[PDB]
Amino acid sequence: PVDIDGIREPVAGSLLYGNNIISGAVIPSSASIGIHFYPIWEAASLDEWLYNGGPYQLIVDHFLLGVCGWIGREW
Amino acid sequence: MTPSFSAFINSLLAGLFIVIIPIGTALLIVSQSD
Amino acid sequence: TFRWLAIHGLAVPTVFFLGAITSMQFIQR
Amino acid sequence: METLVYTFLLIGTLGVLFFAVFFRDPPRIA
Amino acid sequence: METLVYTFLLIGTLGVLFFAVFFRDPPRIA
Amino acid sequence: NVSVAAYLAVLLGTFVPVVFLITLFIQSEARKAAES
Amino acid sequence: NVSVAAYLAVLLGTFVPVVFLITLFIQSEARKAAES
Amino acid sequence: GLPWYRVHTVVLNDPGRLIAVHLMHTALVAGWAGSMALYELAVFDPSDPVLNPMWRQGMFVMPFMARIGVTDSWGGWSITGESVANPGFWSFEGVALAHIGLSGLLFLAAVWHWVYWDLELFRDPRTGNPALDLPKIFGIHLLLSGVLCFGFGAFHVTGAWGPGIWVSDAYGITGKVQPVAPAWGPEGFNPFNPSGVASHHIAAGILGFAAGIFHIAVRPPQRLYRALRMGNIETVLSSSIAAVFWSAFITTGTMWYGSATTPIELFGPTRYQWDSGYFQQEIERRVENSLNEGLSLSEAWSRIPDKLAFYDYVGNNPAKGGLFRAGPMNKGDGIAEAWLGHPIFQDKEGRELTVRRMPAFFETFPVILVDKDGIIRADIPFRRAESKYSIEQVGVTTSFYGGKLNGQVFTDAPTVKKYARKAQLGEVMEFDRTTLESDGVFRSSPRGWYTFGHANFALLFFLGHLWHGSRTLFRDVFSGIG
Amino acid sequence: YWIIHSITIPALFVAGWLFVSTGLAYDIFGTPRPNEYFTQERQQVPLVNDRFSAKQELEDLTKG
Amino acid sequence: SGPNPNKQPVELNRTSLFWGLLLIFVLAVLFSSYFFN
Amino acid sequence: SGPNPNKQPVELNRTSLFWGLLLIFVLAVLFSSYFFN
Amino acid sequence: RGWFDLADDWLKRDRFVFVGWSGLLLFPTSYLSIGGWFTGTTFVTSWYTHGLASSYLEGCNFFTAAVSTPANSMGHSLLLLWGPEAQGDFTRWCQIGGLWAFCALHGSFGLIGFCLRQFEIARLVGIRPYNAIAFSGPIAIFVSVFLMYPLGQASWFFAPSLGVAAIFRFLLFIQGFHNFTLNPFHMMGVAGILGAALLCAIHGATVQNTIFEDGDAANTFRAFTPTQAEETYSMVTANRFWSQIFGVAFSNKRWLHFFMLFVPLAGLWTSAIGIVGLALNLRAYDFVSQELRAAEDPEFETFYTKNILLNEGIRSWMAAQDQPHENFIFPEEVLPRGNAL
Amino acid sequence: EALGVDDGRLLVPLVLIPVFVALLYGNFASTQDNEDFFDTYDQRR
Amino acid sequence: ALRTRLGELLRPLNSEYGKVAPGWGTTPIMGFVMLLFAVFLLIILQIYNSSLIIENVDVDWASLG
Amino acid sequence: MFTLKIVVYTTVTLFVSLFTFGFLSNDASRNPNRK
Ligand code: CLA
Ligand code: CLA
Ligand code: CLA
Ligand SMILES: C=Cc1c(C)c2cc3nc(c4c5[nH]c(cc6nc(cc1[nH]2)C(C)=C6CC)c(C)c5C(=O)[C@@H]4C(=O)OC)[C@@H](CCC(=O)OC/C=C(\C)CCC[C@H](C)CCC[C@H](C)CCCC(C)C)[C@@H]3C
Ligand SMILES: CC1=CCCC(C)(C)[C@H]1/C=C/C(C)=C/C=C/C(C)=C/C=C/C=C(C)/C=C/C=C(C)/C=C/C1=C(C)CCCC1(C)C
Ligand SMILES: CC1=CCCC(C)(C)[C@H]1/C=C/C(C)=C/C=C/C(C)=C/C=C/C=C(C)/C=C/C=C(C)/C=C/C1=C(C)CCCC1(C)C
Repeated sequence: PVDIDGIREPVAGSLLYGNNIISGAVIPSSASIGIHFYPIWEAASLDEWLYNGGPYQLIVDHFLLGVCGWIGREW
Repeated sequence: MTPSFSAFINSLLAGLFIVIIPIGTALLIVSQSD
Repeated sequence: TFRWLAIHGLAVPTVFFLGAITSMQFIQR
Repeated sequence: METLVYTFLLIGTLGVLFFAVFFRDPPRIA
Repeated sequence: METLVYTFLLIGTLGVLFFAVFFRDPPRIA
Repeated sequence: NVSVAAYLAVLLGTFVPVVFLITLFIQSEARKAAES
Repeated sequence: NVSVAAYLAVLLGTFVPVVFLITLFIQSEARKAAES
Repeated sequence: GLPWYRVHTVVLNDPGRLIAVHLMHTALVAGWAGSMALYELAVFDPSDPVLNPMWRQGMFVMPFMARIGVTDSWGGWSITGESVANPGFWSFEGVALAHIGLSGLLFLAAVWHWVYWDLELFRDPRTGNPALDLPKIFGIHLLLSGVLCFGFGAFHVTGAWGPGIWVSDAYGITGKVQPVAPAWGPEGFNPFNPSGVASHHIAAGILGFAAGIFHIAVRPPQRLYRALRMGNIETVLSSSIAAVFWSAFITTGTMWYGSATTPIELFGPTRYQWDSGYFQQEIERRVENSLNEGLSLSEAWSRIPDKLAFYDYVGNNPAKGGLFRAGPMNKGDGIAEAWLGHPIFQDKEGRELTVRRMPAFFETFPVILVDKDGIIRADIPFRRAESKYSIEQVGVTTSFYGGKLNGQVFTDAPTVKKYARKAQLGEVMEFDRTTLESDGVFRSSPRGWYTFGHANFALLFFLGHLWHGSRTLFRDVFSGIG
Repeated sequence: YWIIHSITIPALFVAGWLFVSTGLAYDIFGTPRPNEYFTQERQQVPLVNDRFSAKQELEDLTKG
Repeated sequence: SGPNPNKQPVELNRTSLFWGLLLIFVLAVLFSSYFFN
Repeated sequence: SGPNPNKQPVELNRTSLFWGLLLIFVLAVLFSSYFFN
Repeated sequence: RGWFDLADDWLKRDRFVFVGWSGLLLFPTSYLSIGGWFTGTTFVTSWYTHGLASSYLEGCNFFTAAVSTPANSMGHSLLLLWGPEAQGDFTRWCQIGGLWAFCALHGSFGLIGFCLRQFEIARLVGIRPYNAIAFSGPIAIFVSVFLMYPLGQASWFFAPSLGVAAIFRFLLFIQGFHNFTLNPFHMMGVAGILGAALLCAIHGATVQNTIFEDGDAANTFRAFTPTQAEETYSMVTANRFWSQIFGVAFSNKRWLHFFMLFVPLAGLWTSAIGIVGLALNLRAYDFVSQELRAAEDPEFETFYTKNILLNEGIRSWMAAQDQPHENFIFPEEVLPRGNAL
Repeated sequence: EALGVDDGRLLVPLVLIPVFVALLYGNFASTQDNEDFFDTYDQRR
Repeated sequence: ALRTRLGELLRPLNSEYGKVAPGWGTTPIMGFVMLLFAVFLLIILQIYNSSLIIENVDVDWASLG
Repeated sequence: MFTLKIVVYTTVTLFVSLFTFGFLSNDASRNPNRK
């Protein structure tokens, strides 16, 4: 679960933590992160990175690059 | 005969004489004329 | 023509409503 | 246990997409 | 509820027997 | 007080082999009808 | 959280239509192979 | 070859195999009826007919069996709760067997027709091609319909040579199967008069008999034969689908709004009875009348039947369930055991306060207690919210009249708040949720499930009417234009 | 074309203007004027309560 | 009885098979959460 | 790649289908009591 | 010939506007529905039904003007002008919301007339009637939303009012009281609509970008003429492009156009099924397992629970003004707030 | 902070890899006819 | 085509396929009966809808007793 | 953390360099109308 509001109150969005396909989601990054660049190597631990919603930033950045590449590849 | 039944019958008559009869008259009058 | 009728059935209310709305524009509201 | 059903359904859908892409009926001019 | 499953299995077996008897491949001399 | 997956096992182990046999028989009959 | 009925509904609802489509496709391919 | 969605069109021009597949569908339907009745019997509990009725146990076909006379059972019980000495072959167990027996016969007939697809009857003497005189078949079938219709009304709904139908009071406290005489005046037209059913079926049966004679004797005009494509079976299919979704819409409306053919003891209360307080006004009415007699409040509320109080409960509202909240209403809020009695709330000053009842639209409703003039005196605050009119701060107290808690006064805030939450649901009832592991989320009555299913079926059959009518009116131009 | 329209289209517009200017619109469609939304007494929202006495109710509400 | 002239072969192409499998799996994914409630 | 010369058609006659259906149903009847325990 | 024949000949004449037999139902009903909507949004108020001002005469603009639904005291009454509610009085009929019933009924009959018009013109031109089957989608939408939903509810009051802001209010009201986004049939409808828009855009771009060079001009719209026996764009090039870009591509034009027809129609019919389910409050509002998990675990939170809280907020903070007939009075303490959770 | 390079070792990939590939490209570049074309694009390849 | 006793018994009922009456036949009678049926449906609908209140026709549950 | 960062930097630099030098390799000539 990810502390999205940055208030030590984690929100679960994973299938293993009690979500179904409809409720399941990749929770956005922590509000304490803001729009700071948050890769894996910029977190103290992997648990910290998962707790602050780092995978959301990873997926968003790689997806947004992939769709730009898809536009270019269609051309 | 409640006022409701009287409204119903007059509604049937008005629909006949304001909608059905005028429109039908026109179609027969113009269809036959052309 | 039938077109005449349909055009006037559209237009005679259209101009009436335009006049009504223009009058509504000058209400003290 | 329902998580196993959800994962199975998602993986089955992805496999159906894979087989539809790489094992489609090959288009030919007739 | 398991009684429903037992009854369903028994009637399915009886129906399979019925179809095997009355819808078999008709023997012929070759 | 019966089990739960128990129903799943019974129903699927009945259906999976039945639909396989039915599919095989229908395929064979289709070949026979197409060739004839 | 629902009973094996919810599991039976999802698994059978998925399989009964899947095996029907697979049987139909295999029958069609069998006819195509037999006639060619 | 044929696509998957046109396969059954092989029996479009084969009358024998069309009869075979229709026989198969009738066999499947009858087998479903018998199996559903047997399953419902295996699950039905006749222990508590007043507080655990059939509509609280998810019974679907049992209400339709009980509507037109089947009330006894081979187990020595009846739905009215009377103990039947000699049930009789026509019992829900017997009726369930009869539907299954019919299904077996239909399957054998369908196979015989399928094997003998080629019968002389089916062939046109003139051309030697399989054909069906529908205008005539319609007439023969219409005439058959009229006879069966007239018959149900004259011998069954009336009781001349039949059991009669289910007739109850205005508040579903005393209802049973009984003969109903026909009402030939205008009073036979309101949906809430059972006599109208008998008069309708008799008159419509006679008219249908006459119409069948006509449609047998008289051939259709050439203009109608060419316009409606009466030589094509698909126009019959389209018209039949149109009439069936028409009837489906009508039955959906009668079930949802209520009728003499949808008794509340068989299908449960309607939502509009809760919206207008149909049972609450009667309960208050009875209490006032008892008080006018001099009877004290406790005696007045003790004269109220449990069934009537259970009707004035929002958990029995059909508009409180969910689409995927499956199972009976007992699975939803537990099985009702006994009526706890009417609660009365009084503040420190002594004003009588009423908990505003929950409208069916709200999944959650604020708990507010209001005085005679409608001022809010107390409320349960939204969780962890600072308040000024809390039940603890205003000191509301609850005194029960009638039921198990009759004569008991509760001053403690936790108990008062619990009863106040329960009071917003209408009459306070005690439920057990261990026997069925109930989740506490309201389910829907069989009335609501029937309404939902048949409304969706009617819409999809309107789509089918459009498609099949387009198909039969555009047969020449299908498969491409020129 | 332009001859007849030069004397009826103008009138049609003016008629609409007058309909509103005179206040007939309010009288015909029952739309409350800006000074009669809340009567001194009825300072609350007026709502019909019964369907079969709706005409009388509205006559009572709009009498002021 | 005898040979029935109305017998017709039934064909389902691969595209139709994949369309059907995708539809069934997607409907299962959608309605599984609601069936499990 | 290319057409493989080892491909052979599979046949299941009706007697074999009925034998298989009977075997599966009988095994289900036998083992249902033990699976339900 | 016979009167019918001559009337049929006249109604079928090739004029600028086709009339036909279906026109006798379509033109008056549709004209009256449109005119009644304009009259309601221009003059008729909603003060005695909703406690709202909804006319240009009252000061509303295009967005906030609406033909509001009848009062909740009317129930599911046909609200005939001669009916017992109005008793022939036009002013009282407009004040009780009878103009909404006028518009809704004459508009439903206008939709029926337009569907019959599509059928009749298709029968004339000699083409398959795949129109009036596509239009069955919008017909089902209108029937489920404006007719079946209020009929399943308490009265016509809970139907959508014929206005922009009224439609937005209906959206938010249904979301608050039903959680309609969570409804799977609504999800299928959203998928159908978005996929239809995707198909329209992608098919237009694909055709425009695979045209044959049939002209010497840089602007290629002149290179096409309707009397062409040759295709104006390369299906093979488009199939190759989409098969090596997306992994799958259309090879049959007929199937492609039938699919572009089928997706929005299926989406609309699924959404209609969902709205019919909503009509009886038979809604996929909540997941029981998630509610039970949240009840026994205060630290368990998902976006579904946040949506449930948001729907509770819409219901409590709108009930008072959206349903003035109920006379809802909620103190500030009972109103839910994120601060107090 | 210049490329997110907080450790000098990060500059060994950012330089060696672009150079090495460029070296592969230099062979393509030496094989091309590199005289000027008066055209929208060079078709010589 | 198999001949049966029941087939020969019911054969005249399925003998006049395509037989039609000349012109319009009984079409005005059908239209008149359809108009009467439409009026009857309107009457019963407005009675259920409570837009039509005949005396001694209380469309209500309380009319049951 | 440094090793993951150096691996990611290596991979990203490799792919970006491949992209850049691939579009520098006379990409316009790679069309079916080129002679
Ligand atoms: C001997 C025949 C027979 C008898 C006595 C019964 C008796 C019964 N059946 Mg069974 N059934 C039968 C045959 C029979 N069935 C067959 C053949 C089928 C297969 C199609 C079924 C399928 C079936 C199901 C699926 C169910 C029943 C149910 C029932 C019970 C309630 C009946 C009811 O409410 O009907 C109500 C029927 C109607 C309202 C239909 C009315 C007819 C319409 C209005 C005709 C409209 C068109 C018409 C031609 C127009 C006439 C024009 C006019 C001018 C004359 C009852 C015990 C129910 C039950 O309780 O479960 C066991 C149930 O759910 N039956
Ligand atoms: C007109 C049809 C109809 C109606 C109104 C009812 C009504 C009822 N039934 Mg019955 N039933 C029916 C047909 C019907 N049944 C048939 C045909 C069967 C045989 C399969 C059954 C078998 C049956 C059983 C075994 C039981 C009931 C029960 C019930 C009750 C509660 C049902 C419930 O909660 O629904 C819940 C419904 C849902 C959760 C889903 C409904 C379908 C939705 C709309 C979606 C389906 C489409 C979707 C695309 C599917 C996706 C598939 C995907 C996996 C590929 C209620 C009285 C129960 C009861 O209390 O009786 C004692 C019970 O135990 N019914
Ligand atoms: C009395 C009702 C009735 C009857 C006899 C028919 C008969 C026919 N229809 Mg029509 N149809 C109906 C109702 C009916 N339909 C309705 C209500 C709809 C609206 C959805 C349609 C929509 C429709 C279309 C769009 C088409 C037909 C077609 C056909 C023909 C072939 C059907 C086929 O092979 O399906 C084969 C079906 C399958 C192999 C599997 C379908 C399974 C479905 C999707 C779900 C399972 C349903 C379940 C098992 C039982 C439903 C319960 C019941 C109460 C509804 C046949 C003449 C087709 C045709 O030939 O016309 C050119 C065609 O294109 N029909
Ligand atoms: C909100 C979206 C929306 C609108 C406004 C709309 C509107 C229209 N589509 C039509 C056609 C179609 N719609 C089609 C597919 C679709 N249409 C869709 C969505 C829409 N379609 C969708 C999602 C699909 C995919 C299935 C097809 C296939 C057709 C056609 O064949 C037809 C056409 O030719 O279009 C090119 C026309 C129908 C004319 C008619 O009934 O006769 C006259 C109008 C009548 C009878 C309506 C008046 C009564 C209405 C229902 C109530 C009154 C409404 C007020 C006047 C306005 C209220 C405004 C507020 C709500 C804001 C009309 C221009
Ligand atoms: C053989 C014969 C010989 C002579 C006499 C005999 C011995 C007595 C006899 C044997 C007879 C007996 C043993 C035969 C009796 C047999 C059986 C029990 C008949 C039952 C059929 C069940 C019906 C068709 C259900 C369909 C379920 C619905 C459509 C699925 C619906 C679902 C779809 C997906 C839509 C969504 C959800 C719902 C709506 C739930
Ligand atoms: C500037 C601007 C910006 C964007 C572009 C733009 C949109 C083009 C433009 C807008 C321009 C504008 C503002 C355009 C506006 C145009 C308008 C307002 C047209 C109004 C037409 C009114 C009609 C048809 C009413 C007819 C009444 C009838 C049928 C009565 C019915 C009756 C009722 C009440 C019911 C009882 C029965 C009877 C008695 C029959």
